[PDB]
Amino acid sequence: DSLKVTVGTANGKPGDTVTVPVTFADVAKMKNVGTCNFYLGYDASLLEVVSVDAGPIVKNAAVNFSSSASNGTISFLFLDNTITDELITADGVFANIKFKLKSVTAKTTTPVTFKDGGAFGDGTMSKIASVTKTNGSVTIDP
Amino acid sequence: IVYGDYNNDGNVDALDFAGLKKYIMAAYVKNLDVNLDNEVNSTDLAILKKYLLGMV
Ligand SMILES: [Ca+2]
Ligand SMILES: [Ca+2]
Repeated sequence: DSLKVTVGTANGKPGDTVTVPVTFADVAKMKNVGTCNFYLGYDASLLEVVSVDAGPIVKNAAVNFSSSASNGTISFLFLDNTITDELITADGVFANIKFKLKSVTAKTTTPVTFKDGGAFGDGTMSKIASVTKTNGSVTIDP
Repeated sequence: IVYGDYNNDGNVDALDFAGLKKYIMAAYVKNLDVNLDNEVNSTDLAILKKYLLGMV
């Protein structure tokens, strides 16, 4: 029925670096993923992104996976540059985002959200029309 | 008349990126020549890549 793309969660204390996963599910059901781009929002007064790394489901990430983070937006772009041979075919972690936690006076949960934009292409690079996006978060506990 | 809009759907997104990659691996398509140099090649793909990563 739909591709599930879910931002997970993490927690720590100010100064901690935490990892927030971005997970795909029902991949085969949707005929695999050949390409995708999407955009996540985060509160830049509470989180700073340290790094964004491809997860286990992305083959040949050095060639096929890119990301960028600036002032509260993280961008992701994946393409199987072989077109047929390095597709996303498995459910699992597409990306891992590392955030460094900034200071708070009281325990706070802050969202990591999908922003409007981008598209997902299946194993033939055709639009996947139904994509169920789930927002995640980080909990900062002083 | 929308640069980058490979499949003409009113959005410039990964579907277009994939379509452009396939195209270059295979003529002249005006809206794929995003640097207006009268060629569609890997430079246009690279420009679209950077655009998508800077878009929002
Ligand atoms: Ca398009
Ligand atoms: Ca060109």
